[PDB]
Amino acid sequence: VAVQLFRPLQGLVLDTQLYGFPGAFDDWERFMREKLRVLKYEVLRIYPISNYSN
Amino acid sequence: FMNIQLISPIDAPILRQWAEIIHRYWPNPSQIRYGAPNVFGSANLFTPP
Repeated sequence: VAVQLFRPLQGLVLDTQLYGFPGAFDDWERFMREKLRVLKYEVLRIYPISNYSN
Repeated sequence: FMNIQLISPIDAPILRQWAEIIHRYWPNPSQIRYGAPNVFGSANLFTPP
């Protein structure tokens, strides 16, 4: 019935309506996984793992 | 605009589609040959005669 978030994800501070999260947990997982992926690459584009990994 | 994936197909369906279009259908530049340099030479600077 609810999820506990860790780090990152401790930044969810705006109206719930803005995030557009689905209501079922198993669907939520997918939704999150996908978006988080996109972001990941966005990060790696600026900070290549080859040089910033540590 | 460059990484379409940042546009939510759920929270922003139309806007996304508009982008996909701009990308896949914006005109493709081309070229055509003109002039006769054996007599007029060529005023072209950054492109070939």
